[PDB]
Amino acid sequence: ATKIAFVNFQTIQQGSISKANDNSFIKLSEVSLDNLDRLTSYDMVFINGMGLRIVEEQRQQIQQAADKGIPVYTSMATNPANNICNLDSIQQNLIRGYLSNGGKTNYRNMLNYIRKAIDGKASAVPEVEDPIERPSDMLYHAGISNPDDEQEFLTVADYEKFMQENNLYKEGARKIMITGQMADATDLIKALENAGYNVYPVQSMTRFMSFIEEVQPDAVINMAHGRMGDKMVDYLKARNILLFAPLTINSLVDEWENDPMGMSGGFMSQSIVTPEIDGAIRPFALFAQYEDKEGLRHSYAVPERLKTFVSTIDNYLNLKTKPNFEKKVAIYYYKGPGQNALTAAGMEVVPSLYNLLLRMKQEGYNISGLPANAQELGKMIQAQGAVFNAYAEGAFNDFMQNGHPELITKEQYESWVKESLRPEKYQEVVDAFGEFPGNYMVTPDGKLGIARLQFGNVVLLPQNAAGSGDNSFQVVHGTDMAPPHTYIASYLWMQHGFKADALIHFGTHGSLEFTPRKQVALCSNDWPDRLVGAVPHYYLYSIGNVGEGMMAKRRSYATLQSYLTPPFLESSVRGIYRELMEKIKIYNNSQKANKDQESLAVKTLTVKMGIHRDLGLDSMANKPYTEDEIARVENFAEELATEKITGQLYTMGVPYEPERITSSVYAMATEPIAYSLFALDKQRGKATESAEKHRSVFTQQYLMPARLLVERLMANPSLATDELICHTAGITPQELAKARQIEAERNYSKEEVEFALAVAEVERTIKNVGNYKNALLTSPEEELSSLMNALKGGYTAPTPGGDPIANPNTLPTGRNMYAINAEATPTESAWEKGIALAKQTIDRYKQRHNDSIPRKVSYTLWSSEFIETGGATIAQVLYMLGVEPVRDAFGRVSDLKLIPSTELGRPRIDVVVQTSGQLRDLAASRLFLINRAVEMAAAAKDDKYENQVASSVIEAERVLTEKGLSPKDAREISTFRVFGGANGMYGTGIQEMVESGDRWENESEIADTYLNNMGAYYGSEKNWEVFQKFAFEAALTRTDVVVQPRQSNTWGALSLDHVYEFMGGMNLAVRNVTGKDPDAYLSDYRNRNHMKMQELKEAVGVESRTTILNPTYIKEKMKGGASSASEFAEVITNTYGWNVMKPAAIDKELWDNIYNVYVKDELNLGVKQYFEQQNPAALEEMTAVMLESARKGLWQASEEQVAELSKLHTEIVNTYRPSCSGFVCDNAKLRDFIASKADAQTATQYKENISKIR
Ligand code: HEM
Ligand code: NA
Ligand code: NA
Repeated sequence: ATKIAFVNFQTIQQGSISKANDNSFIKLSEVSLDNLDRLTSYDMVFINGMGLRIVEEQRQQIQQAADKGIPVYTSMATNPANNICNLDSIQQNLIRGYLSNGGKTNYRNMLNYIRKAIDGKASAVPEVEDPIERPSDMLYHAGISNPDDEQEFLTVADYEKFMQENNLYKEGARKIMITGQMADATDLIKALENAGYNVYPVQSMTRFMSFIEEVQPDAVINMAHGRMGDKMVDYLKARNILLFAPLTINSLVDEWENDPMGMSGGFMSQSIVTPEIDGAIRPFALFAQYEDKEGLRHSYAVPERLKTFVSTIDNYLNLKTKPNFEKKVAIYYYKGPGQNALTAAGMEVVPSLYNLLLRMKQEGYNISGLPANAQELGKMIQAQGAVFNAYAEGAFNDFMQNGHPELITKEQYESWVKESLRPEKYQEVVDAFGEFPGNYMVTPDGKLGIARLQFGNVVLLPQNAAGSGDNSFQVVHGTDMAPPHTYIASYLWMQHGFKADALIHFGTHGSLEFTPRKQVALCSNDWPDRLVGAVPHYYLYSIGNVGEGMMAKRRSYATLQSYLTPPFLESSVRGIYRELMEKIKIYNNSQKANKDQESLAVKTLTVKMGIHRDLGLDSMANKPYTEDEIARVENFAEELATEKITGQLYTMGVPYEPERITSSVYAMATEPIAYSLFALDKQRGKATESAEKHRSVFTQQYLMPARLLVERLMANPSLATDELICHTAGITPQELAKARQIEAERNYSKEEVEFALAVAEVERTIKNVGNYKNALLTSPEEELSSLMNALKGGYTAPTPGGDPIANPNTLPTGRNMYAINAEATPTESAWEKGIALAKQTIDRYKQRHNDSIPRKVSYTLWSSEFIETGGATIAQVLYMLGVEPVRDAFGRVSDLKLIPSTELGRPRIDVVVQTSGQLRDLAASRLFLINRAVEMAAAAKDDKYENQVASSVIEAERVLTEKGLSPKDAREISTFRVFGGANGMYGTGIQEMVESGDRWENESEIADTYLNNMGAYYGSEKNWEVFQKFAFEAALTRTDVVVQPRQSNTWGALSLDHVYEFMGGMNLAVRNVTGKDPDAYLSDYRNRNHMKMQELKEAVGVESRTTILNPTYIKEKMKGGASSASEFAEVITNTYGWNVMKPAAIDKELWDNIYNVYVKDELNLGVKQYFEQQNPAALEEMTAVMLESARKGLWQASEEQVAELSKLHTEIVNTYRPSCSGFVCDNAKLRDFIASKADAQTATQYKENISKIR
């Protein structure tokens, strides 16, 4: 008897081989990847190398069987290190021939050949035959009489003659081409022909462009495995057609619907990530598997998914033929509660909406009733398009009688639900909110109201709340959140009542793509899939937020359209700190032995301006600063003078001012030139030590000279010649030639590679200075033209992501963004930068703690910084432990190696990681490497230095045993190190609790909530999303440092609300567990040629002195509208949040400065009149936040300051009516505090105004 073993084989192919077997002396068996030690009892071994993932030990077991004398063959290995074979050349060709071609005839001949040739014991076996060869490029179709038989054709003419004989050809019909081999598409082909199309099935792996050009189809459907190429992208742009890409699941239907992930690892990259670079859309799950009577798997298309897919194809193709005068479009925007303004990331929303409607009217769309100008449009939206909170009963009862909403009856709602949703999922809505219509905006008759504003065939709707205002801040484990009736009825009315032809989301970003449950490859139980339906979907997104835009593409099936960012300018604060710089200049040039009188002069001004608080220095009477302390002051002041700030917000269809065009190009080009020249001088061995220690010297030698060069090239772009490049860099012409040659090979010693990269940065920047100015002027026009083309069924070209300063390749805008492949991270470049940043973290800690190293470091991982840096934050985590990645021949990281203790030169340091929901979708396999590396380092024995990773495991186990856990459980849980949100939610849920000031008393209540909401475990696939009590707490012991990444030039620590939600929350939780406040650092990725670590309190001082206390910044913002005024209230709210999380980072003098500017008008700018005419609701929020800090004790304000704030607050409310946000209309204790500080007559009038809305 002959025994043959199969390893890591696919279920479908393995079953086919076993069926084709007919000899009674051939036995087939399967061996798992953990049973490789049984291979010595077999006569032949087959190994599937397609996507195999093994370790060195597993590889060694296979290698030993080959040297024993066991025949081994590996099929289609992707990693060359796994290619193991010990057969003759003739035998390899024969086995490959049978296997590659396939078919049941080839399979059975293969089994007989093994027993005859390889085994040797001929005995009883029939005659074998040569493998049968199949065409590699052809068109195929199923047999008309016998569908089991398949027809093959070699030319397009042969196929077209076949169709006419069988009456499959329709005159004048549209053509669709199908490519790919991942699944059986017999049902898809037949369903499309019943719809009235001509279908051309093509199976050609290499030369598919020859077939496409002869047919000239109207659409292409690809079952993608990999990327098609750049030749395909050029054809699509020239022909202006679409490309689709459905998905395939290799399991049963029931198994797929119970999996919380869907896809991961290499298979996700081949199916989703890589096709996006070509510009594919609609990653719709269509194919699955089923078992037959005998027990064999087969591939088919799910009948319910097939109906929705064919309907989607019709809708996209009908956009091209339907006249513009009959199309219907729906647009969604995001608005604040009450009387707050419309918001989007760096955009003026209301003027942008008006410009879009004017463009559509010219194109021929049916738009009527449009107001005169954008000011009139804003008033109509407030009157007929507002949203309200749950507690403002008096507010939305008045809207029902003055806003004329859309009324939905019970019969309409139930017919829509029975057609779109599943009975079990709709039952969850009833359990949480009750029967239709609910309680929010309900007429006495029993109907539901929808707020909308319609102009002919175009309707505008606001987006409601996706959750419930239960005011329960702790998440319950095991239950998902369902949207309320109002949220559901809005999207179902669009599909069935309004019958829209297209759907648009206006700005960054909504909340539809963050609803439960599955990550990718959604099913019929997922809300984002059901609420969109079969309607074409378009989404306007900003280029500075690439990380979060991937959720919209992969979960809501959206096509992204990119728009610009606000312009940049200089801070212009150099004149304020000019006197301080002169004192430092004299001190540096003093050659006297005793430089104390000069040192005391510098100290006097530093204390007067309050700078000593930002740098953590002393304010002693007669103690002069040392040499090192003065150097720190000089660098802090020079950083303020060279800071870049954003100006007026961006309006669609309007370019920048001529002055702002000039300054934006200055920001995009000065820095790359200056730092590239600095690197070249350092390598050649020049006197660069002085400039590297002082930033004032660097400005005079590398920054100012580079600014003049940019000025010349802007006026005369024709001077960008090879003579200017060689002379600017100080290199001879022949050296420039070899520099371009190294770039060509990679698209040599380590020194040469570094030299080549610096030269390429200088050359690339100089030759594109003229293009930068032209791209900014023409971008606003291309954004409107690209959107009009999309609404006619055209093609949108792909693009990468990132703000123009970080990545100049993102211009012009109006394109579709994509991401990177996560299986190759951390990259070679990212590994070098991560090592350098990890050494700065240790050095900075030792300076402040007397040469001591930390015991544990904590990290936060975000999606946007992962894509743009290539995984630089993961490199820092691995280097702390002392583990390095291992790469294969194709640059993919799948294994780890331990760094020897002597080479490390220091003790190992333990880590703990928290993640966001967006990151877990992009790179889930990288999280498995991090937790595997922790267990590798904790088992490392015989180290020259101390192993602090092993000490943390012992301490964590002791805590768990004290809490009352089993000895077996305590040992297992003591190694959990990766955590995230509970129930798979995308955030922490802590902003709602912090900003509800009257519902908590101590900070220990907030800490308990944070530990509950972020205590889920995501460190392995087997225990994915498992909650264990006390697991998060035991992992935070002995923590010393908290690290937060930062990569964008558009937001800072005080301007983004997520920063204090994650970084602040971790800081608060550690303080309550260890009893000691840790250090907080920032990883600065903004300058790609110069990365550094910065202290949190120093970064706050820089931002406040340049944005909210800077007269230049304020006057730029006072030229905008309602959206610009809303940013002032957002910064004040984040300052309140930071004071709760980390009290030591916010000084009392910071609150006083804000008071002098916005309550007293110290700078004489007239800020109060600006708010009264643009957005009175933003001024109410600012005064209420400041009064809440005084009540809680966070700010030690005086009686005069409190009286003035209370007087201003009640005056705005009585004149312009309450806005009713959380602070103004839902804080009972704050209401009483304000009333007692004002006049008795004013108090009564103030109280009655609030009661009219509640
Ligand atoms: C009948 C033909 C093929 C089938 C059924 C197939 C199927 C698969 C599957 C199932 C995986 C993932 C394995 C796993 O996740 O365990 C994979 C990975 C992969 N395949 Fe294919 N494939 C085929 C042909 C090809 C070809 C011709 C190429 C040429 C380059 C290719 C390139 C890749 C790559 C790059 C990966 C990623 C592996 C990794 O990242 O570790 N495949 N393939
Ligand atoms: Na957000
Ligand atoms: Na907030």
